[PDB]
Amino acid sequence: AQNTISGKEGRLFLDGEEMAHIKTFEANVEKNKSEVNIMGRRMTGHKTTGANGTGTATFYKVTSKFVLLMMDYVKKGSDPYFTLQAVLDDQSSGRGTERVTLYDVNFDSAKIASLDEEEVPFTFEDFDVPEKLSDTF
Amino acid sequence: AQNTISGKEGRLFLDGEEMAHIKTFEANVEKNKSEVNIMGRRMTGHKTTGANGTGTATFYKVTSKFVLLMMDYVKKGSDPYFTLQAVLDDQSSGRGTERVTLYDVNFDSAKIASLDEEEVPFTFEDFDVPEKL
Repeated sequence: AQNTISGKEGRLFLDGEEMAHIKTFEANVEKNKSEVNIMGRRMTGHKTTGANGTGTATFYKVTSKFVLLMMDYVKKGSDPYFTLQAVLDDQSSGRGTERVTLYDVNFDSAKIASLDEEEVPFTFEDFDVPEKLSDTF
Repeated sequence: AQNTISGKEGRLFLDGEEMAHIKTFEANVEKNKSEVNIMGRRMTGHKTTGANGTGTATFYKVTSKFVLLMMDYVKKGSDPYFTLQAVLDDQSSGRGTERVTLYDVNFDSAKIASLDEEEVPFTFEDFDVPEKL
């Protein structure tokens, strides 16, 4: 419901290579079973490496390279783990503006090769808000 | 992916009572396991009572009655099964324009009481395109 999380303009890196300037994206930390407030205490706190969840996001541009890359992946019939590192867009501004990373976000290869709708599903295995941003500006 | 389904202006009935003029809605027949083309042959054909799936939809207006009704439901901690009967919006127009019903669509009570975002989730247990229009 409101246990959501989203951020403006971001980039996802496959083991180091930037591979898509992904725009608006919005995830959802899953609130499952015995765990009071998973999200609350991850943005601000030490907790289980949980923060696993589902989500959706739309890409801005698509590099041929990337597509072809993804193809070689779906060929081997596997889905890779990219790391999506964007800019948080919480308007509440409980603080200011920090970077959000989504460890192990993961889409269906094919679904990506098909990029050339735009809202693609994906499932990160952990989320994070490590640093603030453009200090003093 | 494209195994989607959606329809313009619709209405969901709880055992006979209309309870929300739900606008745009968009479901997703789940393609699971041993089952070639589930959807394809349900719109046009006899098949398993499957066509179970997940989806999303946004409501147009919300009757206080309904909200309060839903509240009495979440009270008893249960989620009721509504029948969403809308008008199909397939632009391809393989035929024309038919009604689409979503047997046993079901949202989270609370989620609905909270109506007074708008895209609410729900999980029908079967879909259908019975008549034209």
